[PDB]
Amino acid sequence: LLKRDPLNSMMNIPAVLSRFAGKGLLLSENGYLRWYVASMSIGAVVVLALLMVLR
Amino acid sequence: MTITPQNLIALLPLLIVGLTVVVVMLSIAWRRNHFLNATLSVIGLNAALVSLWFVGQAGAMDVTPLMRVDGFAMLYTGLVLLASLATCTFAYPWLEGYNDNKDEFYLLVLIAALGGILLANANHLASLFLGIELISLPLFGLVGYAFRQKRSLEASIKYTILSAAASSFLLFGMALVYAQSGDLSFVALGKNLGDGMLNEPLLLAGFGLMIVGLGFKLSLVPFHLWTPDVYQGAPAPVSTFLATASKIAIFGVVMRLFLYAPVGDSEAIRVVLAIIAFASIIFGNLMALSQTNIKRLLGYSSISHLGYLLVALIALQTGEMSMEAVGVYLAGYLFSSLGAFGVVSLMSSPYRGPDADSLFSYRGLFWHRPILAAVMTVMMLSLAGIPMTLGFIGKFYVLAVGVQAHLWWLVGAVVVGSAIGLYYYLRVAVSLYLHAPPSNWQYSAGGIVVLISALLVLVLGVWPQPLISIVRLAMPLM
Amino acid sequence: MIPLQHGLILAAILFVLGLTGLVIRRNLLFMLIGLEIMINASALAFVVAGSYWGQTDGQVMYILAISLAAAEASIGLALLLQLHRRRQNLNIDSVSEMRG
Amino acid sequence: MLLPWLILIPFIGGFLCWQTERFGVKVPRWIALITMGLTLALSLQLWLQGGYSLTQSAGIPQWQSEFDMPWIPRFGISIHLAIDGLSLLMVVLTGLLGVLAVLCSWKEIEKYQGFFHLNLMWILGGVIGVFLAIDMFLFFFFWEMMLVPMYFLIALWGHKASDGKTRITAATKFFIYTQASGLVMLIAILALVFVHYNATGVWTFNYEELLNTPMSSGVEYLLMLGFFIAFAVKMPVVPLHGWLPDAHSQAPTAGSVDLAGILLKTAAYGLLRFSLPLFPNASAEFAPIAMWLGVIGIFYGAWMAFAQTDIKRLIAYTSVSHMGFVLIAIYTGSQLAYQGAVIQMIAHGLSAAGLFILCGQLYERIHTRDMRMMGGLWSKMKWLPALSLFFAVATLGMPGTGNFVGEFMILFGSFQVVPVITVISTFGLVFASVYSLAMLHRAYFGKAKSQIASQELPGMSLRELFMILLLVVLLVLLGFYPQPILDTSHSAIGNIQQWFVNSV
Ligand SMILES: CCCCCCCCCCCCCCCCCC(=O)OC[C@H](COP(=O)(O)OCCN)OC(=O)CCCCCCCCCCCCCCCCC
Ligand SMILES: CCCCCCCCCCCCCCCCCC(=O)OC[C@H](COP(=O)(O)OCCN)OC(=O)CCCCCCCCCCCCCCCCC
Ligand SMILES: CCCCCCCCCCCCCCCCCC(=O)OC[C@H](COP(=O)(O)OCCN)OC(=O)CCCCCCCCCCCCCCCCC
Ligand SMILES: CCCCCCCCCCCCCCCCCC(=O)OC[C@H](COP(=O)(O)OCCN)OC(=O)CCCCCCCCCCCCCCCCC
Ligand SMILES: CCCCCCCCCCCCCCCCCCCC
Ligand SMILES: CCCCCCCCCCCCCC
Repeated sequence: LLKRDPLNSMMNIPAVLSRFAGKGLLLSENGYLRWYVASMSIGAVVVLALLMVLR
Repeated sequence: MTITPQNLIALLPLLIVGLTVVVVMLSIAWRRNHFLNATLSVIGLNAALVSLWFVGQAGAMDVTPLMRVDGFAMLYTGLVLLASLATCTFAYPWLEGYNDNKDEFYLLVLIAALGGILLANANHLASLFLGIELISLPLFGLVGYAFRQKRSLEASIKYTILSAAASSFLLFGMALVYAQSGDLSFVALGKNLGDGMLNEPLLLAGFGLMIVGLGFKLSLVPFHLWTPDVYQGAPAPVSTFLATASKIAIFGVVMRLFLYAPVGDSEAIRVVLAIIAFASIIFGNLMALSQTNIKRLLGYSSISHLGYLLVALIALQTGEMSMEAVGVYLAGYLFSSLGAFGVVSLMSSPYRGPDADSLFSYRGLFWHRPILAAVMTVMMLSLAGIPMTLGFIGKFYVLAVGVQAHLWWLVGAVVVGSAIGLYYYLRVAVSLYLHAPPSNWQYSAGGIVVLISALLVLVLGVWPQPLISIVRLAMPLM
Repeated sequence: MIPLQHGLILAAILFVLGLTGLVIRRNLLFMLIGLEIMINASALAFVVAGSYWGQTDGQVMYILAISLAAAEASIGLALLLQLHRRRQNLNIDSVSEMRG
Repeated sequence: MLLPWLILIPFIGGFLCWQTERFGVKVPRWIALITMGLTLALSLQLWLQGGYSLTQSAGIPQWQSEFDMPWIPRFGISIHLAIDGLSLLMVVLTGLLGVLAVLCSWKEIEKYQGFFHLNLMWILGGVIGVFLAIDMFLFFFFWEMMLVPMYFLIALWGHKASDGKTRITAATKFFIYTQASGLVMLIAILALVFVHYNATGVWTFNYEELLNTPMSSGVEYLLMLGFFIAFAVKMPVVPLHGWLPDAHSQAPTAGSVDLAGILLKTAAYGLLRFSLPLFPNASAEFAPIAMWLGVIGIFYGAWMAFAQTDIKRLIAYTSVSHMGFVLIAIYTGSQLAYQGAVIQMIAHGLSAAGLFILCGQLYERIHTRDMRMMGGLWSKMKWLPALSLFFAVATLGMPGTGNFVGEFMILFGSFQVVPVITVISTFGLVFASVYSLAMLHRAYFGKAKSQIASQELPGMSLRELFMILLLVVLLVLLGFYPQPILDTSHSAIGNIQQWFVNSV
């Protein structure tokens, strides 16, 4: 039962989480200029809303 | 305020770079001479770097309401001038293969360096806006210098559109801040409030729109998506300049704005910048895990390193050595990025078409270019924050600053992002030594520049006290 | 007897209209037009703020803003002409070959 | 005064190993041999001149030799080295294993062995610096600097049979584990320095000054946890162990990388030298968790060693089990258990070095490491199976070898402190005998299970036989006469134990 080293795989879990998160984050880099502008305006909305919430 | 002769002495690198712009442009008007115009540009940049000594002998003073010259301004002027000199040195062997006009490149580099010096000395919203624009527009030209290539043209279009959008965001935020405050000086942004009313909604909204513009300029999440495309599409010396000088100058003026403005210690702005720094570190490290392009990987790396710098920015009012940490980190980051992007530029020189930016092209670099491979693995170790490198000294400064101010979320983010960075930087540095299937003194000068950068990174990684003492000498007006 | 809030609101309305035009238009010329709208709106906001405080600094910032607008419009239209020369098409979605 | 040269002779020797390759391709091995022999001779001279047997416990700090130089005076950071009995034993073991690592890579005459020997000497100098540094920044600096040549040695000079991607993956996993844990330790160091600065007002990274640092319970627990996370990664302590069999399996086939910077127990030394004295109350509350982690390490490593089909992975998991014993010993607060831990560290270094060198020689002979492809190798080789039998007898803790002295003194002191953990650990000794006999029967006894094991094989040469027999003699002498080793470390161990139990 132990010959596959289960604790090693349990500690390898954060590596696969990092791989999955990086692959998900790379979807935002689609190369489209209009999406880059839209993401800038989304970030503007988020920053402004956060500043008004914690004012 | 008027301009005095001692103010003109404090004006010296700006005046010298402007005179170099005029002289190089008149020399181009005389005759197109690549060697002569490149030599005149580097002579002017070296003269400004030397005249920093006379600026230091003059002392710290206010030159007009727009500028304040001190040791901080001198250090950032020196960093900008070093990056510009390296950019010209890498530009010449690349431009030797350029069939169209090559002389305009040095003119654009000089004007961008002028913008960097203005941002180093900026004490005013007008000078901050003008310095950002003076950096950005020559970079619009430089990123699309090889506009016949589709990647360079696409990168130029993306950078121009997004930087115009960010400039309009920053100017609207400046206008809202001015409407609240009634003064565009840095020290007056929040001065007309008291009794715990620093979080005025219009002042905070204006500073948020300025944060949008500046965080575009610093590739901070979520204004970061332009960075790998523009870094990849630009010419490699342009990528060197954009990675070093623009980021360093804009972060220096952000440092000074948050140090001087009474609204800089607002808790809402601090929390928003903490979120941005956390997301920048994590996202920039995570997106570079699976990059087969060295320039895109360096773009995501730049996002993460500016996140670390922003972590040092957050502890500006809490701790005592935030500015010293930022100076040490920026010196180390300048040398590491200069070496890495210079190895990329020398591998892409002379210009023939598409850039040599695939990781398969750098696989087995040691078997034909051993010195360049040694320099590149030193820079990959430095950007990972490995000891006996200056990048580790910068990371140690960032960690000490975060621990002192009890920014535990940011400290944990730095540790996790450092582990992710370890993975991809080691992948590049060890792919350099695997197995895979010039001849003029300007290329040798570029190789000497990257070798000197590697030697400085190693020596100041082992012995960082001279750099620490230099940065501690270069202190702004309290 | 003009409230400063009304001028700032008019400037903000023009700014978000220009940003909307920047996002929703695939043609690069309309993107540049939206950029001109946003920078003109920010310059208007500076003029309103300078007029409220009785200072020349608002009009000075306006002057710097329109200098930026002129130079940026020049560069953007040069890039548009280059895109039309090398593509015969001004669709900004076509310049997307760098991604990931 | 000789401690800077104890660090610098490996570094200058590695530089000379790289530089002398133009004089010939058989030159850098001689330079590395003279370098490590000079380091070992300096360590032995320090042992003779130290007078460690007559040294009494005077309390921390108590150094037989000391060196100080300012390095980064802005933060109060110094090149601060100090030697006492425990660090002296560790440095002597490092020099001996470095000489063995040079001698084991004697036949590698490739075109870039100057860089190989430079990396080996830089690893050994970093290990010596870890054992000598009593400045926390300098200790961390050595702790992290000795992993870069480790990474490059595994990645470029590693197991040639495996694909390059496997070597890159194992090297990267090892580097990420060790460096991320080191960064957590750096966070703990920085927070301790800031607590001391807030309490007093001066900038210091000196371990002697940081000993008297008043802090609340909960802060001290977190600093202890950061230190323990670094040490637990490098010890290894389960579940932070998975890098170790991968790094061993992809290390260079002779095993100089195995000896040079894996089989030197810097983490147990760090727990004894830094974790217990800086955070005695936090370590006292953490003791049950650490002891149960050690118990789990003993049994988990034994079961993993039994389940292996590769010999190198088997020996790596034996290292996991024995370090579980040492981890149990460290948190007892018993002088007898601490002395047993010192003996166990030295004896495990010797026995695992012998096992890894013999495995490298066996792989040179038969070109495979899977035990299912061998068997009956006693009748085919001249010296190797009998020496492997002796070393397997050593790692099960047979009396007459130093391993028995080590873990039995550990168990005596631990039973004086914690009986239940002790009895479970002795059943761990039964498990150790099981895995050692299993490896012996799979490799050397029975009949041949493939074609390579059915033919006569060339015998060991004089150099390999000399180094293996030297390890045999040292292990037997440690088993029958461990008193000079106990007398060397008696004062330092007593100081650490008295500090641990007088502040709790
Ligand atoms: C082929 C041709 C080649 C030509 C040479 C090119 C390479 C060399 C370039 C040399 C540039 C020299 C610049 C010297 C700046 C400092 C001059 C000086 O005297 O500073 C002293 C001053 C404080 O001293 P004091 O004079 O007493 O102050 C009175 C004013 N209140 O100090 C200050 O006020 C602030 C001092 C620090 C300012 C920053 C330092 C200058 C910029 C450095 C950028 C790089 C830093 C990182 C790398 C460091 C490597 C060690
Ligand atoms: C006691 C627990 C708390 C304290 C922990 C202290 C930290 C040190 C000890 C734990 C370290 C755990 C590291 C786990 C990953 C090890 C590295 C690794 O596996 O690298 C190999 C892998 C690439 O190899 P392969 O699987 O072939 O992938 C090819 C994909 N096409 O590489 C990759 O896939 C990329 C790996 C990127 C980096 C890994 C993620 C690091 C995240 C932060 C780690 C810090 C601790 C976080 C909490 C741990 C769990 C509690
Ligand atoms: C992902 C890997 C890395 C892990 C994440 C990064 C580290 C996270 C650390 C979280 C720390 C939470 C602290 C919560 C309390 C803070 C407020 C407080 O109570 O401050 C008290 C004190 C300041 O007041 P003072 O006058 O100094 O009091 C004397 C007490 N000594 O405060 C102090 O004196 C400072 C207390 C500092 C405590 C130690 C912090 C670092 C400890 C080592 C690393 C964390 C533990 C190991 C890793 C866990 C698993 C990953
Ligand atoms: C990409 C995804 C994957 C990668 C990233 C994964 C996540 C990374 C981050 C992991 C770490 C999270 C934070 C852990 C530290 C939390 C600290 C904390 O909560 O401190 C609160 C408190 C502070 O102390 P305080 O009460 O202020 O003291 C003064 C009163 N005398 O503390 C106390 O009072 C004492 C608390 C003691 C225990 C705190 C630490 C728990 C750590 C759990 C794991 C380790 C368990 C032990 C070791 C096991 C073997 C390694
Ligand atoms: C660090 C490596 C240690 C290896 C094991 C060494 C064990 C000690 C051996 C000492 C010598 C024993 C035989 C000679 C005894 C001489 C007694 C002299 C006084 C009567
Ligand atoms: C991905 C990085 C995770 C880092 C986690 C850090 C947690 C810090 C918690 C601090 C709690 C303080 C309570 C007073």
